[PDB]
Formats: sequence, structure tokens, C-alpha cells
Amino acid sequence: NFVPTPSVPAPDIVRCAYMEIVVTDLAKSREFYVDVLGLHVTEEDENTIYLRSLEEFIHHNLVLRQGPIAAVAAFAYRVKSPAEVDAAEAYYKELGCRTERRKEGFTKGIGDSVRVEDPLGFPYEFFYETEHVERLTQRYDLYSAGELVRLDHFNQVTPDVPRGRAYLEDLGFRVSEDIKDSDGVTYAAWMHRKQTVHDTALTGGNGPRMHHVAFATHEKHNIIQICDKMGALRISDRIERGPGRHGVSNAFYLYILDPDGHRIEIYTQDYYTGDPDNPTITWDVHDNQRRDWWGNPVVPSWYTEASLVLDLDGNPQPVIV
Amino acid sequence: TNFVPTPSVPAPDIVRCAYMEIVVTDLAKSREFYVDVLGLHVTEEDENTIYLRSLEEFIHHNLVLRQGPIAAVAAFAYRVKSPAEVDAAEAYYKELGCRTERRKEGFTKGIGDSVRVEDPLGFPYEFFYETEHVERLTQRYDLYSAGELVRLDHFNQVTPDVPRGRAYLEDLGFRVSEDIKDSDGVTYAAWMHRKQTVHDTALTGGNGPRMHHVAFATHEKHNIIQICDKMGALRISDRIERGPGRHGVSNAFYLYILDPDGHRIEIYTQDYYTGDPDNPTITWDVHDNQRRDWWGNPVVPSWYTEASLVLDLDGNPQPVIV
Amino acid sequence: TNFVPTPSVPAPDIVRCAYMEIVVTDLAKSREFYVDVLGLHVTEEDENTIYLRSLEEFIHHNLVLRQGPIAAVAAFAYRVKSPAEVDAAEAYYKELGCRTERRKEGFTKGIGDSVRVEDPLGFPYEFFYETEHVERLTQRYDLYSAGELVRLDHFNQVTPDVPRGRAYLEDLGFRVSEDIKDSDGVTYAAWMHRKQTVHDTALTGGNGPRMHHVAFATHEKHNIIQICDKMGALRISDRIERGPGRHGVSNAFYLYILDPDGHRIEIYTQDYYTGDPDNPTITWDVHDNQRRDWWGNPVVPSWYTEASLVLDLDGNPQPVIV
Amino acid sequence: NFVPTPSVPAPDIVRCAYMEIVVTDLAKSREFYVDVLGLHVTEEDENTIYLRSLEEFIHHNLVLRQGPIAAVAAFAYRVKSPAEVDAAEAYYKELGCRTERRKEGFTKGIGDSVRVEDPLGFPYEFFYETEHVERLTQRYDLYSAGELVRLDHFNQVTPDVPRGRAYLEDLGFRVSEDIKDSDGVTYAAWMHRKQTVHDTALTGGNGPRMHHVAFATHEKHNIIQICDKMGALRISDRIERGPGRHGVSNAFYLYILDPDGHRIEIYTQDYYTGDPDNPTITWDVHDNQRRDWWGNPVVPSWYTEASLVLDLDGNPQPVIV
Ligand SMILES: [Mn+2]
Ligand SMILES: [Mn+2]
Ligand SMILES: [Mn+2]
Ligand SMILES: [Mn+2]
Repeated sequence: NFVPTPSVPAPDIVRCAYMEIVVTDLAKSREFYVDVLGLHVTEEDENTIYLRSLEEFIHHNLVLRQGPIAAVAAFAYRVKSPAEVDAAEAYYKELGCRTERRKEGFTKGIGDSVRVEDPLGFPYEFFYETEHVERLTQRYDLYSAGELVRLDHFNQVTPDVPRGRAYLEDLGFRVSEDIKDSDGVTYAAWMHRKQTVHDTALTGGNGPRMHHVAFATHEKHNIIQICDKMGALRISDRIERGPGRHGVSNAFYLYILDPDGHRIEIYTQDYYTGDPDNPTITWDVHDNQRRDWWGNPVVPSWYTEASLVLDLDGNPQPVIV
Repeated sequence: TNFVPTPSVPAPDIVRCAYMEIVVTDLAKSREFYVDVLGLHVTEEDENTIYLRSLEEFIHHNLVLRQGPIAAVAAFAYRVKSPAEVDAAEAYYKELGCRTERRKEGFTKGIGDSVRVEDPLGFPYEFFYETEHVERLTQRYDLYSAGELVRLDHFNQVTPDVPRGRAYLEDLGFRVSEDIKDSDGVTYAAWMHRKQTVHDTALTGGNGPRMHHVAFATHEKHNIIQICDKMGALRISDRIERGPGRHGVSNAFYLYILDPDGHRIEIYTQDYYTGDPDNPTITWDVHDNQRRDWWGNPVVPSWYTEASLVLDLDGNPQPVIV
Repeated sequence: TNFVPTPSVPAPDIVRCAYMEIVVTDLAKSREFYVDVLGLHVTEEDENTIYLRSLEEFIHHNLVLRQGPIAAVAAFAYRVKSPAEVDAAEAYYKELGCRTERRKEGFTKGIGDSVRVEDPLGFPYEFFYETEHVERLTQRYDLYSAGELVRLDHFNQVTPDVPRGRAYLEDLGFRVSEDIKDSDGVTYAAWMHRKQTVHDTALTGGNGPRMHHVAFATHEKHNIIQICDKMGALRISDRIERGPGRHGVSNAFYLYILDPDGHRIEIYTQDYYTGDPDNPTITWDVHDNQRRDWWGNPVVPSWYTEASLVLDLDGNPQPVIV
Repeated sequence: NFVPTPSVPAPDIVRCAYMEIVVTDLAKSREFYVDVLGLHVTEEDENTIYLRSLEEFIHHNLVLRQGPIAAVAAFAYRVKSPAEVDAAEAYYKELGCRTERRKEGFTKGIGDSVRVEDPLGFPYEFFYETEHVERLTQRYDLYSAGELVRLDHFNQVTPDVPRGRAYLEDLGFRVSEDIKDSDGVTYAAWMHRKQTVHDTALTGGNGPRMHHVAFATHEKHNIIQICDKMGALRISDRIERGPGRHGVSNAFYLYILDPDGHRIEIYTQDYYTGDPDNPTITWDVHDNQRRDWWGNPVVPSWYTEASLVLDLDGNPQPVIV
């Protein structure tokens, strides 16, 4: 059952831009994201912390918000111009989705924004205006040995990947890689607007749930340093999977778990997908190299755990099996 | 400044720089540099022409080496977004009064319908959409060399009037990610992009038209260091012109080397995302030395005096305006 | 514990582990793994034997691959400080009542006067001083592979009685850089060195004598990652047994892979200096999981069950004591 | 004119171990060594700072001492046992050199020591006893992106290299590499006791002067980070030479200058020299690759500037041309 294709154009989406995460103990979460991982504080107060990666100039890539139930409040995408916020609102209203528009934004440093409960149950935000901050690209005096340099993508778990895929294609995302069986059925898909492998990916499973949010480092040694530092801090039990090389995406990856169990991917090595006819790489569902190029052992929790997502009232979306 | 007119018709929708056609005087000696020393991958070749691509490329080639009498650059080729944009490119340059030549079957093997033009700054530009796809070698780690060149990134052009050049490329849709200006606001150099990296081409002020360099990226810094180590072992370190260093403008960890005819190749790593619509332009002052070298590396005079000739559409060098 | 007697004569002055002689069942298939996949350099070879060395080696070889009926290790060879120390080695092991064999012209090509012994733990040990020097390829960056193995570092042996083994190697002059003990002080494993790195050999408790692995170093971490990437591209990733990971004991960034006969090769990088006379021994508790994996990587069962047979001086396998 | 070979044995030297440097403004020097370079403070007071590298367990690798004239007070070598301190004293006394023995040491954390004005005018110290401190090898929580992991060597400028070479050979050092002309005359030599390329090197020139003291990093990217951080701190004019690859030693190198002009080499990649017949690599004096494998331009100051050294009274040794 495909989502209908609207008669109005999709909003012109530039890239994933930030995620709003609800955490149960802000101070313990700050230790993880700032003291362990080195993300940069744009600004913070007692209940909210705004973080950005090294090469970011928009206000933030992560908003950590204290709350009663750990969950993801919003997956935010930046659109190309103010008119595209109006386009986003019109598109989701034609789809019959719940929408909420706030001229002054939902998170600090972001202006006119529309949030929607999308067709797959996810809270998506579209915005254009954002407060610019000092871009720390060349602030090597602040560079840590495990520096996270850029926000790259989201990964969502949903029960019907083919439905999800066609919905995101209509939204303008293109598939750089997918996993299919012999009958041509899509089991997972990596989808992009910007010129990397993906801005989001759809993973088959119980959902809506947030599988992970991902940041890139400049080189492989930076990822190894994150592992080494976690070992020295005696929190290696928070390293869930990796380091490894994924066949799909070609990423050298690491998955770690924050204090509430939210999964963060840190990776490096991506490749250019910007040409109009970029060739889709289709992996067979039985090729193990799709998961691990090197054959690394399977970690069960990577296939069972994922974060709840919220609706526009701040309540968890029930997870459908 | 005599600015190039802004045409009444839309600029072609340019996706990225895509390849350069370089004329070399001794093809076998050039093949030893680009293939045996640098490891670029041969798409196909014959007695007079070699088609090369980088590791992560799927279009037919990123460099064409063509045997010829005078070392020079025959074409700077950009890939456009659809077949219709080749028609748009031809109409745009015809309105500007520039010489154009259209070939439905292409000018280089593996490329289809193309238009070449002698642009307003005297450079041979090509716009094409169609290209033969080849095996994308991204995950062919069995072919991966210690100094592997993974992607073609950009061109760098020398022209006498940078303000004229900048406004012409802005009209063509390129945006400025970084520039060098004086206190009065005059542009001395500019880095301009269509794809989401620092640049697809840059303008350097000087006698021109000339080609300053063509650049490839590696995955990491150690790959660049290995190119220098290998050139030292082969006793060709005198072909290392400048670097390794870190440029303040672009933030690139760079290396400039010279091919057998003196054509300059940049190998670099580290770039950053410029795809947002309001990406902030970084303006460097003309007197900030760190714009050239973040670490203060000594100036190499040839980098400011030598650059390659470019050809007109008849295959003859364009005169250098001094 | 039945300790090996401490001889009345001095132990031979051992400089470092130097090479291992490995018997393989299909020499051509083994050559494809060690030379085509791993890039080790061929010193010389013939139809039945291949002599290999790492990039920075100047002695004749670090590995000898010998075709034979049963895959096993024929010798663990250590280089001693002078010709006189070969005489010292022979006298030491004869006093211990061990079988010895002395060959003035060596047991493997490129090695001179050597003594081999069936040591107190059942292992075939060789001590030699003289070796043919070959081109040290340290700066041959034109031959440098992306996953280059630069140096032979150590052996790792499985034996049933680690306390007996440790005291025997201490008497031979090896010092313990790190060990694993329980609250009672019993040694479960020990890393022992003569040269100034963490170890030349290590003792692992288990059925033995068996050879757990032989290890080579790379210059940097990315070189190890490239070995895994290349094995993935060649569709031989099932020969990657364990890693990459960081061991707490030794601090090594490691990778264990398996040759065609199942012999285990460690490739690692990062070691530290142990040459001071009072270098502090790091004792890890048997229940500290980080001793095995600093990052907590999952346990690979085969790493604790599989290890290679070793041969006696007649070329027959030494029985495994269980 | 060779230094005579003593009838008593040379002290059994293990490795170079630390350098005592006099600086004119301790606070400005602390900013360089600790805040810029990340060396670890063992202990410090108002007039002296004791620093060590990441993998060191002896008390220190550098002692920074406030004083009126920037200079090097001592090049210290660790010997193999307490008896070797007696051996060192006997050896230099037979050579007619000035000696001073202090059972309680010259610098904190070092025990019984003998200092000597050696035959080439350098202040050398030999000691065995030292206070052990926490070895920070696995303290990845303290690891900086440009971490200096080990002290490797000293490099001295002296007018007569052949005299210097034979003197250090008699002392037990072996030559791993040298630079000679066609007649076989030694112009420079790299000499070692431990199993790396060198513990000291002799450079021909006006002396006695200290050319540089060197620390290793784990990998090349750590050296590039030091350069990047110095650029961000707008102190790139303190980067004197590099990064480059030396042909002699095969080191990937960087030379920087502290606040008083003292030269510090940071490098990586060395190779094993421990076998008894390790082959000496002799470079011709006209092979430019001996200096720079890549051909990097010559930096004049690297051949003209070097630090004064002190005598046992704390006064500068006059520099002989
Ligand atoms: Mn991901
Ligand atoms: Mn460039
Ligand atoms: Mn091992
Ligand atoms: Mn040095």
C-alpha cells in the first residue's frame, strides 16, 4: 500500500541537519556527548544542550532535551529556501498528515519550521532559517584526537520498507544502495539528497524507531581513538559494534550507545553520489559482505534495539511489529 | 572591469568538473608517470591516447592523455544535469558570441553529445551529459595502491582579470566558497563550486589563459605522504614542486607534482561541505600569509610563474595575455 | 611445578626472534597467501621452499615456507649475539638433557652455523648467529604495499604448564614485560622479551606444544585496515579470524588471519619500549576482560582452541599433551 | 687528534633519558611544552618543571629550569645498574675530564648521578636510580591529537666529527648511519645504544652546541596535527623545518622552536638496529636525499642556530668555530 504521490511538489530538501533527542539525565548525557565525544557546545541551559560538530556553521546538529522517556523528538532536514517550508507544509497536508508550524521555531537557533508526523510515524522537521555560529573547521586548537567533524545521516527502522522507499523517493531522495532479494523486493535502502551515500536509510523492523544518528570523522585513526578513550574510561561496554567496514555504504564504522541506549554511529569514508545517474548498488540479501566486508561477528542488539520516536504532543509513537 | 554580459537564457545546470584532456609530447613517458607512478586506472588506451580514471569514478574517465606536438590542455570538461543542458550550454555561449562546436558523438571516447566552447576567458570548456559507465572501483581493495587517487576534484585556472572571471562563473551558477580580497574589496582569487566541496574550479590572477593545475583527492593524509616517499625511491623527487603542506584557503592538505611535460597535478585530502544555500564565504586578506600556507612553508617561486597553455577549438595554443 | 633445572653454564646471549620455518601442504597456495595477498618479499625460492622477509629486514629471511605432508612448525629461530653463543646454546641444552643437532652450514638457506634443540617444553628451537645479508628494503617505497608488513616481532606458544615455561625462559634471559595472574599469584600467561619491545615470545596456557601464532608489525593502523579491506575484495574474509581490535595486554592494535593450512598470523602495530633494566612488569588480573580486548570485542572461540603442531628434529609432529 | 681509549671499561649505557634545559621565562616555556605540545607534568614548582612523554615510566624526559641564559644544562643517559655510575665516573676521570658526583642527584626524581664536561665540551650525566611514575601508555583519556609518546635522541653540533665519533664508539655507541665523502671522512654520524637509529648524533659545526632533542609520535597524522594546532594558535612562525622525510634515519620529521629558540624535533618511523652486525648506511655528502628524501627546500637557520650548553658551574661553554 503505497503512500499517494501528492499533486504539489515536494519541498526541495538540502540535507539532514540535526536530531532532537530526549534524554533522562541531562548531566550524564552531557558527560557522554561533550566530555567523552568532544562535540561542541553551541549553548546550553539546565534542561537543554545544543551541540555541533567541528565543521558545522548552522546552530546545531544535536539538541539534547531532558525528559521523562528517552526518545527522539525530531529528525530535522534543512530545505533550500523559505518558500520550501511552505512547500513542505502543503505537501504533508495533502498527504493527510498531522502538521504543526511555528514561525519562531521548535528549537533554539532555528527559525520558521514545520514539523509533521510523517506517513511512517516519524517526527520530521523542515526549516530553512538558522542562526550561523563560528564554523570550527580550522580551530585545530580545539581538535580532539577522536573529533566528530560532520553530521551525516539518520537511520530509521520501519516495518514496510518498500512503502517507506517509494514515499521517500516521491519526497526527492534517491537510492544510492539497497538490499534486495531475487524477486526484486527491497529489504533496506540508503537514500540521499546531498552528495553522499545517504541522508537517511530505511531498515526493516518493528517501528517507527530510530536506529542511529551518524557523525563522520576525518580519518580512520580518529575512530580507533574513540574506542581507545572509551576503554581507558572503562566504558567499553558502551561500544556496541565495530570497528568494521560495511559493504553497503563502504563506511569504516563504529556504533556506540549513549546513557539512555540511543545509538550513535561514528564513521569515515563515504563516496560521491551527486551525478544524476549515479549507479545504484544492489546487494543480495544473502551476501554477508553487505553487513561486514571483513566478516565481523554479528552483534544481536544491533538488530533488536532502537529508540522510540515521539509524536507532535511529545508522547511515544507505539512500535508496530 | 569589462564584465561578461549575463545572458538572457539560463545557464546550463552544471553538476561538477568531470575530466581534463591533456596533450602530452611523449605518451609512453606520460603513461609511466600517471599509471606506473601515480596508479591511475586505465579505462582503455591505444597508441595515441590513454583514458584514465580515479578509484571511485564510474564515468568513463577523469583524464585523457593525447599525444601531440605542443604540451597543453585541450579541454576542461564539466558534466551537466541532463541532455537538455547540453542544448542550454550551446545557447548560452552562442549568445555570448563565443565560438562553439557541437558533436553528437562526442570529442573523446566514452563521452556522448558534447558542446565545446572557447569561453570568455579563452578557455576550452566542454559540457556533456552522456558517458559510458565503467566498473566503479571503490571497493576493489585488491587494486588499491598505497598512494591511491580516489576522486577528481577540481581545476585551477590562471587569468589576468579575476573580477571579470568571478562574475562570469557566478552567472554560470558557480558559488564562491572562499576568496582572497584586499581592504577595498577587490577579488584577487576565488574558489568556485557547483558540487558540494570547496571547488570545481578556482581563478588565480596572472598571465592567461593558462591551466594552473588539476586536482585529485586521496582518502587520507598518509596516502599523500606515500606518493612523496615513492617518488623519492624512484629518484624523481625533483618532480615534487610544492608541499606537503596545509593551505589556509580550502583547508586542503596538499601536494603539487609535475608530469613529464611540466603539467601540474595537485593531490590533496580533506575538504568540507559547501552544499547549503547560504554556505558562508570565507574571505581571506591578501596579506594573511596563512591563506597560502597554514604552517608557513617556504614559497616555491615556480608555483607562481609556471602554468600550462590551453588550446583553442582548432587544437592551436591560445595566446597568453601578459 | 616441576621446574626446568637452571644450568650451571650461562644461557646463550639471545638478541631477538628472527624467523620461523613453517611446513605447508600446498606451496603454491601458501605462496598466493603470503606473497600475493600479504606482500611479503621473496628472498629466493624453488619448487619446494620459499624464503620470505619483511620490508625492514636485512637478514636472509623471516619465514621459510617448506612443502611437506603435515602442516606444522619446523623451527622457532632466534638470533644470538656472536658465533660463540651458538656453542653456548648447544652446551646449555645438552646440560638440560635435551636432544640437540648442530649443523655448521645451517638448516635453512642463508643461515650458517646453527644448533637446533627439542626444548624442555617440546618446541623446536634454533639458535644461530651467521646469516647472509640481503638488500634492506626499508626505503624501497616503490615496492611498498598499502598493507606492508615491515618487521617480524614475535612468536606465541601454547603449553600446558605456564609456570614451568616462564621460569625456563627467565633462565634463558628473557624478561617478563606483562603477565596475567590470579589473586594467588599464579601465572596464566606471560609476554617475554630479549629485544626492546613487549615480546619475542609469549606463553599461552593450553594443550601443547603448539604454535599459537607468528607476528608481524605494520607501520600504522591504516595498514592493518587495508589488509582486511583487500581480503574482503578477494572474497577471503573468512580467513580473518579475530580483530581488528586493541589488546589490553601488550597494547597492540591487532589482527589475526589464517593461512591455507590454518597457521595463524598476527599483524599488529603499536608496541612500546621495554629496554630499561627495571622496566615495570604489567600484571593483569585473570578476570579483567580488558586484558584480552580493550574495546570489549566479542570472543572468537577458535582463537582458544586451534594452534599449529610443531615438529621434532626428525620432522615428525611432537605429540600434543592434553 | 683522537681522545685516548681508557684502560677501564665504558659505563654500560642503556639509552638517552632526559635533557635539562634552562629557559628565560618559565611560564612562557610552560605554555609551549605543556599547553601547545601536551607533554605531561610529573611535578613542578615556581622555578622548575619536570615533563614526561606518554609512554615514559622514569621520572621525566625534560626538566625546564628558569635561568638567566637559555642553554642546555645536561644531556642525561641512563646506565644499566648502580655499578655503572661508578664506571662512568672512573672512565671520565681517566680521560682527564671534570666530574661531579651527587649521591642524591642533580634533578628531582633522579638518584646517584655523575655529571661530566666531556671531551667535546658537553655536559653529560649518567644515572641509574630514578623514581618511577605512572606510565601513561594506555591513558587514552589523556591522549592528545599530537601526542608525544617517547623521548628518542639528542643531536649535538661539534667541530670535529671524526674525533667525536671515535670517542662515542669507545663509549659503546654504534653507528647506524653516517655521511662520508669519497675519501671516507665522516661528516656526521648517528649513534646508538638502544635499538633505534640513534640516542645521539654528531653534526659538524661550531660547538659545543645542542642542535635538537627529539620526541616520537605514534603516527604521521600526529605530527601533522602539531602543525595544524600551531597554525590555529598563530604561532606557525615557530615551525622551522618540515614536515619532511629525512633520507638519513628515514624519519618523518618536524622541527619547531621553543620560546628561547631551543629546537625540538618531533618525528615518527624509525627502524630496528639491535643486531650486532646491523648494517651501517653510509650516505655520500653530495646525495641531497640524505637531507630530504622529497627534496624539500633548505631552511638556513637549521644550519646556523643551535643552543648553548653549560659547564658544571652553570656557565655557557664558549662556542668554538
Ligand atoms: Mn549508518
Ligand atoms: Mn587546487
Ligand atoms: Mn601476538
Ligand atoms: Mn634528529
